[PDB]
Amino acid sequence: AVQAVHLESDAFLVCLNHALSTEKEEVMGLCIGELNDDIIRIVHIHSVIILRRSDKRKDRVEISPEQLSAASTEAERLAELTGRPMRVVGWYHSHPHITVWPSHVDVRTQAMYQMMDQGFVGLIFSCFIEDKNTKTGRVLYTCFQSIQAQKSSEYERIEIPIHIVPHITIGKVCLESAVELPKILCQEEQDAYRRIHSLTHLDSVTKIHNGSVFTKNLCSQMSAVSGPLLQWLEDRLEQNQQHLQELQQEKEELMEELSSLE
Amino acid sequence: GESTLGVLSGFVLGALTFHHLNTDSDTEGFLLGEMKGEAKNSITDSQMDNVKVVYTIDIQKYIPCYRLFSFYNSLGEVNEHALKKVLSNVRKTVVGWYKFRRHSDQIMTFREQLLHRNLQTHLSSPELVFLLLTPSITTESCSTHCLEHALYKPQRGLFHRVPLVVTNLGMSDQLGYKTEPASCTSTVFSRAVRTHSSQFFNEDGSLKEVHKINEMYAAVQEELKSICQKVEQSEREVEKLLMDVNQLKEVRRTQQARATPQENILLCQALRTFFPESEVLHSCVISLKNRHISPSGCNVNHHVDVVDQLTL
Amino acid sequence: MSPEIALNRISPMLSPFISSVVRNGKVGLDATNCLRITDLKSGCTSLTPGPNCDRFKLHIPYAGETLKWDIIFNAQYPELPPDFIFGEDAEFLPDPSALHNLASWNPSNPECLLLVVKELVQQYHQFQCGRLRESSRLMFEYQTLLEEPQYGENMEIYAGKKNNWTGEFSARFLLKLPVDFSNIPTYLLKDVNEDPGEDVALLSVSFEDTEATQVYPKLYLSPRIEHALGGSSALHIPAFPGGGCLIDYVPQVCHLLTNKVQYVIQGYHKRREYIAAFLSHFGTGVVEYDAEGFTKLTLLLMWKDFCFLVHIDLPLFFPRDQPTLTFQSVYHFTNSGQLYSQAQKNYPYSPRWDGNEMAKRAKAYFKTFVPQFQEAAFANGKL
Ligand SMILES: [Zn+2]
Repeated sequence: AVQAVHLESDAFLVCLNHALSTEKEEVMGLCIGELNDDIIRIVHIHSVIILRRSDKRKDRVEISPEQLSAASTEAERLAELTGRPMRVVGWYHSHPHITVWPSHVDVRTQAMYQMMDQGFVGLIFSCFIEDKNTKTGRVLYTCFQSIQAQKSSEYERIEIPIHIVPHITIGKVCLESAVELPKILCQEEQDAYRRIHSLTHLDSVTKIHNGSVFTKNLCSQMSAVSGPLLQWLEDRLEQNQQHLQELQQEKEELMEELSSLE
Repeated sequence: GESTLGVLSGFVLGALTFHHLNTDSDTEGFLLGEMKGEAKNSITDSQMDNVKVVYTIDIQKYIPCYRLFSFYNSLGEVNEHALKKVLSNVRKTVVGWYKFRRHSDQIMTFREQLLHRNLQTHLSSPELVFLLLTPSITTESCSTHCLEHALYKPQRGLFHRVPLVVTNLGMSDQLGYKTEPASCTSTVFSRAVRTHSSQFFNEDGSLKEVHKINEMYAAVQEELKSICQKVEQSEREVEKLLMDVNQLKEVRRTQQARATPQENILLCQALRTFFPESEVLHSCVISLKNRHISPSGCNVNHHVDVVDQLTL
Repeated sequence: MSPEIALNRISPMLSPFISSVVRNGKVGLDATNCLRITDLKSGCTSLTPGPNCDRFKLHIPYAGETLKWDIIFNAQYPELPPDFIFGEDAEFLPDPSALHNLASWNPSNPECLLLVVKELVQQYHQFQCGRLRESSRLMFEYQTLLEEPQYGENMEIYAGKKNNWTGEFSARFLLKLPVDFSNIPTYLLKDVNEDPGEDVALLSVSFEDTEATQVYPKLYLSPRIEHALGGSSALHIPAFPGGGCLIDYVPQVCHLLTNKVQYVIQGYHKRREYIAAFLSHFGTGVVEYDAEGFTKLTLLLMWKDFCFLVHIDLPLFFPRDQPTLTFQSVYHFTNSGQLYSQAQKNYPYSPRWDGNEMAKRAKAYFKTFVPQFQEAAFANGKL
């Protein structure tokens, strides 16, 4: 069983931006990385894949072996592109307006995944917690595994130490993962519309209403997700230009300091 | 009776959290956006209220200050260059500033209060806000972390907390899609809907609005791909230049680093000061064989302290 | 975390500041002396190895109460000045003009943090007065004592928040008394690594009403002073008479404490003169002596190749009462198995003598009485 988890901030950012995308439902994804031994068994998570949940509902969070096949294919692709030994090592989901701790169903699912390999670890992000009494906001995250109880079945939780490795700059893999969220939302809306059109024998004014609903939904998606994401990327480009200028100034200053000194 | 809601985007909070997690220390920066005054469009209520006003503060971008005390001293005095510096960080409108303090109570510090007041003075914006984040680790096991954030604003000289909300897709997307046909046995209704269907329902099925919006979304998605490429290239340049600067800093500190008795002094000074002239010869050395004294020269010059009475 | 555990966890570049602060003990006059560091956290990426901690919470004892102040450094920028949080006491207005050691922050002096915190407490005192003034009546005392610098400037003050019912104020004055405790003797503690601290006497006065009625005085003493004067439960104090007259009450306690301290240190110095003279004379054969209080001495002498011991016991009232000599044989014990011994208390003595005269008369008494004692020990004692 795993003894520690290191998460690249590069991927923690993708997880956090995925968690804050929506409060109306719980969202999920998978974590790719490597197993390592040092000083102790550790899991280094490098990148994540965002996933679409079909069944939805409260507390009913599972990933299909189809999603596992897609994720393992992406893992092999990234392992060959990056030369890293990347396998699917974990999973994460969001608990909005809900305590960060796992439910007995979360733990049973973690155990069902450990049946694949006891080296599998779970993550949970507790998002926007509202408390007008304190008038403060809060956001938490935790890592966990499961153990068979002393008594029949009834698995129990166990905590895993998790740290964030300071990845000073953005990897391209995380940008290519973050831009998949708008694509997945648009694809979800499109699949809903396509399944709506299956009963072709339907009222025309009703089809206009459903088209208007589809347009309003994608307008909301662009106003709340794609638009702010694009604004963030432009702001980051401006920040990087200013930072490049400052670092060039500092490089010239240190070059002068070492040339004139000794 | 006035409220002052604070507003963010999920991505902005994510970016601040990321900038912090990359910094192995406290960090800080400025919050840029726009402030809009709206009159609370009362719900329920009566014509016997004092209708509240909401100063909604929309945070759009942040500018991180890469070193502490970049724009203030030990006493929170701002100094003039600070103004120039925040202008060099070419900007549109300032609205607040943020700070990350790892493991600290959610209450603004001595320096933070003085600094917020001085910034409100120097920027001529007496409606600034202070975003204080404290990340912390729970249970000692480092299995669970907690990021607690709050907004502060001055009112009665004292600073009070301000509500903060993060905009997300969940805010009333309200998917509808009516199923089950609204079928009518109306000849006139069917005739009219059918006549005017061609006007935007398109030919060979489909609907024109669906395709217009899909094309717009695909255009925005390709825009995102292009901006992703350009941001990736900027990140590569930043990585290279930062590694160069850090190597030169290592060389600088290394070059600067490499470029640069157990006797009773107090007893001897006290003994010499208590017997000036007379016998004087009294010292702390004696012959091991017979009980005759050996002289010692001592320091005789050290600065004495606590010279006190021998007997009252 | 105890200080001996905390000083191993702090970032090395910051350890000296907190080390100086702790080792100095207290900040102002404190009274309770319960100085401690409690909450101490990394304030850096969790993966930064070895000693790393730089944030902490400090319990400063002040005017019989305890201030809970959070202090913040950054390990990766040790040169930088600290930041402060004054717990739930939000109303605190520290004037940054009086913080010279903070304005001119210099890690060049390890005492810097201490000099900062000390000055901060001086402002906090003034801040309490600002709240205290809003209660009225009691300033009549504060002002009266402020016009006496030797008391006023060695002072601390506190006032409690308004009572939810009646709106009364509790208040406390604390004074460092200007008496010469410098010659008070030492005494060894069980732990030894314990420090008695600065030998001082503090006067605490508490008021429950917004007027000069029902006033509680208390006298706190440094452990050295308590041990020298024979314990706090063995001393009485003039009770507070009534009305407002701290300027006439404090001098009485000062005069009385100086009287008692002079009496006891006179006894101590006379005993030290006795032991010093007796060492100067017969140190060649010293066995043991009370180096902490000079109440006992034990010497070994020889008469015509026969050894004997003399124990000198000095009473509290040494300059008046005669010191008890006790001659003991080293070969004979009595029938009861106890050491054969004879005490002399009625012998040639004058309380007016000095150490040297007493040593001379003691050697004479030895030469005159040792044969009698030895004959008696041979006659009565058994080997
Ligand atoms: Zn769950």
